[PDB]
Amino acid sequence: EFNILLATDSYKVTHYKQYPPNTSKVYSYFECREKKVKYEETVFYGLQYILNKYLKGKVVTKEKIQEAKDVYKEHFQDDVFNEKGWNYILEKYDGHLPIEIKAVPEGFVIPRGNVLFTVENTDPECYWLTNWIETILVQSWYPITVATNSREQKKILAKYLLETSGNLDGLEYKLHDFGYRGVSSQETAGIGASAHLVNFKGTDTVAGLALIKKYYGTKDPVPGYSVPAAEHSTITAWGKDHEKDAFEHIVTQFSSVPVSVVSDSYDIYNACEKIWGEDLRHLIVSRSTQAPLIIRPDSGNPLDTVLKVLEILGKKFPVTENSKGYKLLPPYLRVIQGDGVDINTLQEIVEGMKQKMWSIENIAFGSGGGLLQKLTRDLLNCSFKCSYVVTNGLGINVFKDPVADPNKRSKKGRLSLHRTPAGNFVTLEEGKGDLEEYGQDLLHTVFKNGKVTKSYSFDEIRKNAQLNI
Amino acid sequence: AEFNILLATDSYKVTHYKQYPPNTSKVYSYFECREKKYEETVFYGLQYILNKYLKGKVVTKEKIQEAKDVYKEHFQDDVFNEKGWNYILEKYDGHLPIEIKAVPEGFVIPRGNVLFTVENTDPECYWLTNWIETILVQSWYPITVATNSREQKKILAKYLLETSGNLDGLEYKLHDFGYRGVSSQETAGIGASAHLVNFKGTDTVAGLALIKKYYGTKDPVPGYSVPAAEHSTITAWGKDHEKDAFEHIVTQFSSVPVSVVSDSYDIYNACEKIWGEDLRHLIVSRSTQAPLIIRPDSGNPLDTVLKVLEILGKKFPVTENSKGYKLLPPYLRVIQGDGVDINTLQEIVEGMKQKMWSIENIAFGSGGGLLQKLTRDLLNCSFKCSYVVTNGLGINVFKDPVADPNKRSKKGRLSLHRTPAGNFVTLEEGKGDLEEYGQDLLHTVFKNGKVTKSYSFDEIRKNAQLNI
Ligand SMILES: O=C(Nc1ccc(CN2C(=O)c3ccccc3C2=O)cc1)N1CC(c2cccnc2)C1
Ligand SMILES: O=C(Nc1ccc(CN2C(=O)c3ccccc3C2=O)cc1)N1CC(c2cccnc2)C1
Repeated sequence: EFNILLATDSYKVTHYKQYPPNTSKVYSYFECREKKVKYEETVFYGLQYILNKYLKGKVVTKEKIQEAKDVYKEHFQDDVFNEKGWNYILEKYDGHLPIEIKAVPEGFVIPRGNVLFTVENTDPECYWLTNWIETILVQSWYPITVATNSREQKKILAKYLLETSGNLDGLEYKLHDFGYRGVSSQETAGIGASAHLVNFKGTDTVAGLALIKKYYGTKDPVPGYSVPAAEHSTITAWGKDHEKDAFEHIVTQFSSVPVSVVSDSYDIYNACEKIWGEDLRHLIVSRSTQAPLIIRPDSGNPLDTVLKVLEILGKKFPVTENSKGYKLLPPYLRVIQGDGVDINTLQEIVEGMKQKMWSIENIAFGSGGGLLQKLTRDLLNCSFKCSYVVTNGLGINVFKDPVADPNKRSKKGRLSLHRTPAGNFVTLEEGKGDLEEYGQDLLHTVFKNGKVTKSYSFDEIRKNAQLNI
Repeated sequence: AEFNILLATDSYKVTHYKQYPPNTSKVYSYFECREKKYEETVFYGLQYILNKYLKGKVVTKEKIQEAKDVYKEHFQDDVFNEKGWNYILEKYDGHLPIEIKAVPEGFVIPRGNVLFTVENTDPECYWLTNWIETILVQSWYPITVATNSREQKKILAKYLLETSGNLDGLEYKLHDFGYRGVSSQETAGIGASAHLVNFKGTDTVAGLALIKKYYGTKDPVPGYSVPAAEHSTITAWGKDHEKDAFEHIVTQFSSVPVSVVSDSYDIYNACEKIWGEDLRHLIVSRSTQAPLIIRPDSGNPLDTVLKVLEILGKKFPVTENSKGYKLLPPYLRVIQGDGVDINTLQEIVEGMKQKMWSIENIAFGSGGGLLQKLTRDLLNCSFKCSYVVTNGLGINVFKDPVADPNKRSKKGRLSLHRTPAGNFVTLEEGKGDLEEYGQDLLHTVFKNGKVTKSYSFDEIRKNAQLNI
């Protein structure tokens, strides 16, 4: 059972005693601060999950106040917990948070250094609450960063797909999520997988399917799809001497559907030349355009291994030249590179495939740790700061401006996001957005006093995150 | 809501029951942190997985139907082992017929060593062993956080010993600041608890409830914190009232330690004029157990610490300890909470020693470097099948990639032993049965939906202790 009173940074428990006396409003905002992947624009995704899972409804109970008071007395070796403040929310509001959250629509692709969401207390007694929930809200850095980095990889794949083949067919099935085991927790898996599924349709991280269904919803049967595939265990269990029988049984069991057969168990080059290219060739050439064999190398240099595999297949199977002049394997034969794949190495493989005249139609990518784990809050400088305060009737525009780091400077006053006359975005500071020079604020109220006031379907998120191309 | 184990694996594993050789009755697999710094790994976090996701009735009629409906759409085919999960529900009342043996939690084991093993206790459930690989491999995260945190405790102990002569207050030298910098609420709890195996200082409150619930301590809480300011509690006063904010906060926390972030506008100015002159009288009057902890939070981490220490040393009396290292007065300390990871901490303790500053003067706060900037590939944490039983024959199975010899896995039934010299060794091919030296260090922790052996967090802390 989750308790919002124990889901903050410990020092925030002490902050109610630190603000200027008679503070009635603490108003804060979140941005991906500005500074070969630059990440100049970000997909805004994941807040709806946090609003629903942690912030809406009766989140304050007498049992939760008692739990927090007893924990923090031991944790601080001092009584410094705001029992009165939390009891006030319980009595006046039936444990519903007197907070208002305004955000940019989910799936929206916004350039760096723009307000993405704002937080403020609706009750003067709860000026301290705005920054209590900073910690839980700042964790939206993760779904944002996964969705942005995955979108950046989609631009790479889309460039090389159109370059080498003239179409963008099956782009949505070119980057497969292999990350379930490589993430820090079961919860991160669902969050991360769901963020990737904003840009792609292929996933092995089953957790992401239920998260979308519960917090976003879709008109579609499933948010994501997978194909039957082998692991080293289902190959090696047959014995070193029976790597052929493993391959033979697997391709026969899944003959009406595409099947990924890991082929590096002992010798990848030997598996492609002797097993697939000769001994089981009659089981390959017969396969459907809707049911191809997907060969999977899983070791060695990703670009080197990819090229050696493809040419072996070029000798043993008929390779056709396409409209652009790029080599194309038969429709029943494809490849998956599911090892050492991140945004950088993905770029190096597709560039190499282009340089050796191979079409990107021939391959798909499998990314785990690089896709959902090897990402930090600093990649996009995801940050939550106080920009405005009301103390004893006087509103003041506040910000930090550290001398040794001007990139750490934050925005001032009440903020708003606007569509510019040239179809771009601008963040207005100091409440200038009230004048509506560039029309209405693009932030909408998504949360107000314990209630989710605006929700997005995963379908409109997907439409919003589409590549301009 | 509610967790469903049938929905808690990599999609392809749903298809493996149809891939294993005909008449397979046992699939035996193991976990290790493969070799080729991190020479020794802290085993921690498996008990959390066992209790939370694997023990008891983890299979229900509703959960089978939930999985079946999903996979039908997910795969565009009815490839799901409904009959196999139904068997577990009927025969074992939804309890997992599995046996997990693991090295005790807190143990410090070198790389390329069996940490835990999994095998099915029913021949109809040969497929179950690797179904749960995905859930078990996630133990990489508490192992890596506990290991990387212990490595930092090693650096801190060495440098604190060379500059002060003692290891006093070591457990409070690396404070967890990672709550906001992690991927989820669950990761925060797991990660914070893993740092707490080595230290006692945390701001990631989620770690306490995990330890209380899954491990337990003699002490009321495993982790402690101090009141501290943030940029918003400073800046809310206005740019011209930084002295007023400071005065207020140090007066409110007059008799307890207090961390005050001082780089809102100008760190050096805040040190030299505000703390150094104007509010100096409010600092020199403080108790040794209630000091002012100055927090810089931007600029080059080493250059900023050295310049801060230089300014404080010109405004407050600095002494030379028994080691001949510069010591600040007991009512004044520093916390470097920005840009701290294993590499930068090392550079900062190095830089201070070279500028004759004692490490008694500083503590570190680490967020993303401590709990987020870590991957499964750091310690090469992997789950591999080493042994199978097919048509009554038991055979040793392994992977040996032609282009990567590091990726070669162990063969057959494994066991972890200690030589009389003290070093660990993994017996392959069932050689453990020859009881060549002592007992197997792997003890049954899980068997048939039941958690068979448990460790307290105090036990884990003892097993995890530094050599010195
Ligand atoms: O390779 C896979 N899956 C797999 C491979 C390729 C594709 C992409 N794709 C299609 O959808 C498709 C449809 C029709 C024709 C061609 C194709 C195609 O090429 C999808 C999944 N694995 C799951 C497994 C894994 C999971 C976790 C960790 N480590 C390993 C290894
Ligand atoms: O600085 C802190 N805490 C803090 C400061 C110093 C210490 C170390 N320490 C002691 O325990 C102690 C006891 C007695 C005397 C001296 C000391 C001392 O020096 C621990 C925590 N912050 C919490 C906050 C933050 C920022 C970002 C993210 N998450 C949280 C900023």
